[PDB]
Amino acid sequence: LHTLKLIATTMNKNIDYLSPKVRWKVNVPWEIIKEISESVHFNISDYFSDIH
Amino acid sequence: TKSASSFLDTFEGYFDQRKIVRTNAKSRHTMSMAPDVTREEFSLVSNFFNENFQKRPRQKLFEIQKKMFPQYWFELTQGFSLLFYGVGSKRNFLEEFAIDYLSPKIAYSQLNSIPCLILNGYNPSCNYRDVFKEITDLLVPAELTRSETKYWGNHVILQIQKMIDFYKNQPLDIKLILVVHNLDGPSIRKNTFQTMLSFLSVIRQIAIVASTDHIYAPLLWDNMKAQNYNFVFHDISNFEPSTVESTFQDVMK
Amino acid sequence: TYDLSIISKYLLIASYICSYLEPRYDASIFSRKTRIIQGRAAYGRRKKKEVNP
Amino acid sequence: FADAQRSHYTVYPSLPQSNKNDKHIPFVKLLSGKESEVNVEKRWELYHQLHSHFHDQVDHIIDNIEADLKAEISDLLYSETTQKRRCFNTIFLLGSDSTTKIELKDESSRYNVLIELTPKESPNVRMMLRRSMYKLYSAADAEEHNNDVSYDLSLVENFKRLFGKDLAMVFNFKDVDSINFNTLDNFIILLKSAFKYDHVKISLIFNINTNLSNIEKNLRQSTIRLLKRNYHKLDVSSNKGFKYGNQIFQSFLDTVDGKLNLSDRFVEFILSKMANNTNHNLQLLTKMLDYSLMSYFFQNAFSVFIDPVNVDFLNDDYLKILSRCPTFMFFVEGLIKQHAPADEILSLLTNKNRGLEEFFVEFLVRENPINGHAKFVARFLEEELNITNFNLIELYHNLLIGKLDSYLDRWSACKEYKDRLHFEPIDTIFQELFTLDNRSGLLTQSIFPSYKSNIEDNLLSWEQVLPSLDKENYDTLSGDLDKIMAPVLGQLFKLYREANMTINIYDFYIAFRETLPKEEILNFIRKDPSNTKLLELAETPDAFDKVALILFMQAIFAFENMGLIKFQSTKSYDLVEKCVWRGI
Amino acid sequence: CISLGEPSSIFQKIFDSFQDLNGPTLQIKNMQHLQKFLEPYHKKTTFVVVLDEMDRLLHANTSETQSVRTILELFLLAKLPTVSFVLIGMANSLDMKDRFLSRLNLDRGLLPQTIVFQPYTAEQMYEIVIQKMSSLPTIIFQPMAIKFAAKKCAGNTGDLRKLFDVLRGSIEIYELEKGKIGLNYIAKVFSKFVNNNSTRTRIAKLNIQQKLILCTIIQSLKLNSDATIDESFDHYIKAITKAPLQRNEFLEICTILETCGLVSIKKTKCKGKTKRFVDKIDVDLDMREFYDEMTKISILKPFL
DNA sequence: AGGCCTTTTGAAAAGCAAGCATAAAAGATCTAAACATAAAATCTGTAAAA
DNA sequence: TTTTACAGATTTTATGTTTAGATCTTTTATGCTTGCTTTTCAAAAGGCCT
Repeated sequence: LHTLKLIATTMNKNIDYLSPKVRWKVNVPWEIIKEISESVHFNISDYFSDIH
Repeated sequence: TKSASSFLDTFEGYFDQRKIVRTNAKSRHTMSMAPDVTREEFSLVSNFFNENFQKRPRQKLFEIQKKMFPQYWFELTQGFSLLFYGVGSKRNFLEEFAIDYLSPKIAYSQLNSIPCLILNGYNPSCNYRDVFKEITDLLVPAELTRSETKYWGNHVILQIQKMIDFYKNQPLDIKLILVVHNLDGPSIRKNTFQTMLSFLSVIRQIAIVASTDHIYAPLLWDNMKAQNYNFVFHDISNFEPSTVESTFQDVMK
Repeated sequence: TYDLSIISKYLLIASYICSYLEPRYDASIFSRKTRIIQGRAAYGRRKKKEVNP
Repeated sequence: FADAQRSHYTVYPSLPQSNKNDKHIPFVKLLSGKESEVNVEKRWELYHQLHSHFHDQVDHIIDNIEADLKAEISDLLYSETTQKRRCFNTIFLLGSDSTTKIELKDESSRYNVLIELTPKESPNVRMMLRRSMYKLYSAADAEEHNNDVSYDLSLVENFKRLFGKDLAMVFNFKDVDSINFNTLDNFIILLKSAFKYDHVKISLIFNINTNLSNIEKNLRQSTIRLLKRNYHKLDVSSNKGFKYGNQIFQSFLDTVDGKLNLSDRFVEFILSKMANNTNHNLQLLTKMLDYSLMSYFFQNAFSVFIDPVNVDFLNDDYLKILSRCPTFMFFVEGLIKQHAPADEILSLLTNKNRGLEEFFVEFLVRENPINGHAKFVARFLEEELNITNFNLIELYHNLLIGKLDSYLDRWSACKEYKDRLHFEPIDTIFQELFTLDNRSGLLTQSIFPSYKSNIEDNLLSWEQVLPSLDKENYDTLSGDLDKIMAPVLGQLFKLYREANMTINIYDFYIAFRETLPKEEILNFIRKDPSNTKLLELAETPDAFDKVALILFMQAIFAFENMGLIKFQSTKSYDLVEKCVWRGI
Repeated sequence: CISLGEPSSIFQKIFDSFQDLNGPTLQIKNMQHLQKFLEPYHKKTTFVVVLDEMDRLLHANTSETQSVRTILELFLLAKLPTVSFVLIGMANSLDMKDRFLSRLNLDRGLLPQTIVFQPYTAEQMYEIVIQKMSSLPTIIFQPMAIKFAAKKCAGNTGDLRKLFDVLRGSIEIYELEKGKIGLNYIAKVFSKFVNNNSTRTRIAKLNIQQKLILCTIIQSLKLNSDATIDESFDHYIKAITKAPLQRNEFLEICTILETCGLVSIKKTKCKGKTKRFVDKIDVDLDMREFYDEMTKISILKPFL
């Protein structure tokens, strides 16, 4: 997933993955996560129900 | 006693022990009040306790796992790479396995011995260009021609790719045993070194015998690195005192 | 949608969850197993913030 | 010494000249050291015959997917035109890993070049252009059998008057999900101006390892409407259309046809581990089947009896081993419970060796075709029924279990054929020495191990790795220490597990200091005969703390480069943070 | 070790022994290719080279990478046959001595002996240089002046080449009259570099407009560290606002304070918000004696 | 005379939120090493004329 | 027979090009501390019941 640029991180140039100072983040939007959670049938709409 | 945790270590042990502790319940104690020592008292009691605390059970354990060696030679000669994870130093295991056992058995079976390239990957001064210089005189492959080199490409990766397509038309005998100590060490966990060492393991004519130390190690390898390694994993955790490598790291007060 | 594995799809979902949820409010949403020791779970957020993170 | 201070010291191991034995194969003496050496040699040669017969078919399938793919791509790369004539052909290779060679046809009075491009070969637009025109001028001036030009699209402008041939360049972006699309659509815009030169034909080939809704979300819309002129898609993945899983698992049965059997648990473990990985499955199929074969011939002595010439070397220990199979126990319980002949079961129970020695050789003429009938179900679903979405591994799993009719009614297309596609097989006695299997957790422990869980288990419990002894305590240096004192780095983890998220290193030192014996180590520390420095610190009235901080700091700076401890607050390094939890 | 710069040309220059045909190709890779050349074909003989100014070579590669690496590489004394190929090290001033690492300090070769060579009692040294004579003296240098010279030199580090350019200057200023005169040079070059902190400060300033501006720069330091000459001139029309004056007069009268050797005006980075160059102001001497210099001027007391 | 059990219930534990600090991301600017080209001095190998 | 002397090859010197990795500065991000507050729970206050 990190190779396919779906989860990603603070891109320092040639970062080490095995450090306790390199943190990760997703860079896919909501509109594909809803289709994914529809595919595996995971109720994710009620995970962000307490915000709007 | 000093942890009020309802759960212990699972995902709920993660969620439970990550609470918020107040300013008066905290214990701000500096380690200055720990009784200070010299460097030589540490250097003495260290090397005493290395070989005089559990020495005979650890030698018993090494003799227990020392009759596992023909399976390691079988797995190496059938194409796999080896990966020895575990608690403690795996250094003397690979120094007593690859030098002593392995290359005499490989050299006899195809009838000097089989060259063993040890690689101290716990040393942070581990460039891959001089390591590949050390590979290209133990094998001495062909040079990169003008048509096969590219516009400002990497010559090491192109040379390994040329060696990969060369060694598909060859007899399958081990020509080198590449012994990597601490494969996830501080200068070898980077990406182009792993691209090098993953493309070297594609060649059947070199047996990779690696070792890891960090616990999040297997995420250094994706579906392309973990496929070109085709590791087989062997937990040989033998509780070694690990004092060859700690002279590199900071033992600062 | 995506030609991925099951654990990679759930890894994408879990990384989507933890990088939009505040880290303090997860022991109210996921902690489900019976205690043996005296402990308290996370209460959760009182007021729903409508800024849509 | 000082040789473990320099990286990459090569070492030639010297060797004794000869020992003059047969120790040229790793196969050890099985049956607790009672096997013959000629049987071990025959076992090695038999395993090599089986492994060679398997991999000579695996290599033909693997080198046939390339001859299928080069045949596939090079048909929708050519033989079609568009009326606009100012567009580039575009082929989206979905799910493909960048591992394919592309062949371009003759098409004389026209060059055809292939320009492979990479996320390392593309840090911006000008390096893409210089590499592309460099590859163009190289593969144009070396395919001809003299001046220096600038590497930009002017060479594309005057390619007709430099060489005399029309240009047809086929670009090839290797990891399209790994290039900047901001650089890629800039390159597509920079290529779009080549349309006006009347002798070019640009074709774009995208090797995408994700879906197409993630490429046309990141590109700009004008480039997408330019790419919607002559685009084609092509699903290149060895999980779509199960033809290459129905040729690797089919060919594995052609080596074990009658000699070996597969278990239920083994095939469902194959299906569970082939479904948790999508990018490469033709390799995770073979490196599970070969490691299943390798753990068989290394373990099962009775593999020497899978050839019908070695039937006469049934020693006494083989008759001991085969007698304690539970299927044979079920057969002997059958011979008791239905009728009562005495002096035949009294023979074959423990006394008669000849009856049991000749009885087993009848049990090898039997075939009972599982893999001999499954090819008929495959040919029926492919040729007569025309259904090409079935999995031979899962069909074989249900055929091995027996609920094959549910899997055949999973389609609801062959309702008139559920008798023709039916087969109820039974077990043959002595399967359970002749079955590839996983009930010990061997293919799990050494191909897909729970890595972090094994590290934490060896750190916490540690008695499953270190022995306990009862004789070697007085000739040693620490005999009473292995029983009353846990090993440091394995004792500190017991306090690391039940600590908080922020661990004060002084409290983490005091909790380690009062879990050590005091009145034992102050006696133990004076044992050394050679040195004199270790005993004077015991003459110091604070020996226990000064020996406790050494072990504690050694264990802490040993955990830290293992990954369990993060020293937060640099220039203090006093409050560590627990960053690995057990069981996750 | 002069024409090396990089760790690249260490071994070719010492190869003028027998002026062989080899030397360029086989030697410069490896220690075993120089272990190949340690055995002597032409008898035991002798050939010990002294590489001079060796700290100048190891000052490259910016952490350890190929220079400190070469110093931990070329001090190996591993094999000791009958071969005379020792090499004593010629290290320079104590710039990076006290920076070490365990590879440099753990039992390999010629490490654990270092000596400070500071020539205390250099009076007797001068007496040896003059008594080793080829030109007979009549009136010798007075040893009171010799001991005063040896006192007023060895406080910094004890340089002897520094002291050798002092008595030569003393007899050179003796020849400008055509221990009584071998003292005004040091009392001349100490006072010349020092000049006067406050006595000549206002003396040279004599002009009040060349006096209160230095106070303007003193007031332009404890508000801002980017003291632009504009900021030295916006401070100027926040003090005298109580014949005009343009900026050119201020920036040319600042050249007098530049000419004497107090102020530094040059272009620096000018951090701020934008990073283009502008003029700066800086002062050097500590505000102790200059604060006593204002005790005579009654107008530079309210500006402090 | 006794255990239980449900409404009520302190109350200490989670939550919230302004106030300074300090790590950390992002990018500008720089630099060193790998990578490539090339003209002129220099090395050398084959007949070079004695 | 050496010593020269043209040809060619290899070295030297010098600058061009691309990739990979370092320092330092600015701007946002995260965690720590202090007072107040809102939940859940566990001891309990007390009525029901054997």
